[PDB]
Amino acid sequence: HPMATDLGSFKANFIDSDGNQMTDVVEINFADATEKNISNLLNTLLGRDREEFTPYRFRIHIPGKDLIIDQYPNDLLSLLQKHGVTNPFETTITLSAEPQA
Amino acid sequence: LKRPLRDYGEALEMWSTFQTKTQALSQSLSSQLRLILTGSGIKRAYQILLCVDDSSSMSDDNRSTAGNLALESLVMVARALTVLEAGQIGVMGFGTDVFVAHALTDPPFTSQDAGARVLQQFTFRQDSTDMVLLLRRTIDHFREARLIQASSDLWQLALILSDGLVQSRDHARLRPLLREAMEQRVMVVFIVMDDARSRKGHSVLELKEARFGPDGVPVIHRYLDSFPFPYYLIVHHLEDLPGALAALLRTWFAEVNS
Ligand SMILES: [Mg+2]
Repeated sequence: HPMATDLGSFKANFIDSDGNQMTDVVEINFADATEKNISNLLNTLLGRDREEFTPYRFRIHIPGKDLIIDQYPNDLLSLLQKHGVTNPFETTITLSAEPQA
Repeated sequence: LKRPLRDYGEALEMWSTFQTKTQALSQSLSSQLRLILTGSGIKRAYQILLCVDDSSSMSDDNRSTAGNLALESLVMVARALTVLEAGQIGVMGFGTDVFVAHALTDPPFTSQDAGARVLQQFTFRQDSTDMVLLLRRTIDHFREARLIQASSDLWQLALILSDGLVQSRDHARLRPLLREAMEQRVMVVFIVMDDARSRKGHSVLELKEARFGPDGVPVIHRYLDSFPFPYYLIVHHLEDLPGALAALLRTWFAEVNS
């Protein structure tokens, strides 16, 4: 949207607790990147019906480091840039999905 | 502050290896282009810019290194165009910056040295993919070439060799630049590098796009739905390229010739 303040987007790779990929890679706007939006998104990509949604938590894999962040940040763009990922769209971000219930 | 370069020995062996790999493909592409191009004018000469993506997404091996496929394609296309002797061939690189790897006025790709010096400059590590800057610089380059030409009409063509991945908000930003190129009769053709050996889910044809409504329900789109380049082709195998690039240009010239 506006040049002066658009936050852009990144590409997400969803893997389950076995490490297996769950969906196609998907582009997500940083302005939408709440943990709850991403949970609804994963259930939609799996084609599950709206009342069938499994609530998910996500662990963030930091590219270029063997480092996983277990608590979802208030600002995902800032978290990634703090860890040296200056342009997240250039590299795919792996998210480990944790079914909550 | 100059850009990191491959070893020259590495670049020379790449050029020689790729030339051998692509020799029959270049011959097929040259034969087809001669018929397409050495009709419709060539009293006309062309100026062609091969614009190669130097960004680090080209190094992802979840997508089987698009940069490998792009440099093979570069050698194929540069050699096919060289035997035509119909105009000048230049090479631009782009990522965070835009650079001229080989000028329209530089030596022709008849020597291994000239090809190797180009491959040396591509390392696929730049931290962004600035396609808006690419188009601004390409338009400005070709416009200076026109002004030089008058003061002393070419057909000017840019071929973009890239995995085609930018943030989707950039698709709308590229549309006015493509209109500006078209107004100046610069033809822009995008060659999407999408290696067949990409892991499942990671092809450009598989990439999805999440749009959240006012209600917060996500609606799924496909990445290429809004891809702004009207003229492009998708390469999954090196061997795909001659047939598809020739078919695209043949069809475009059929239409512009009416
Ligand atoms: Mg890139």
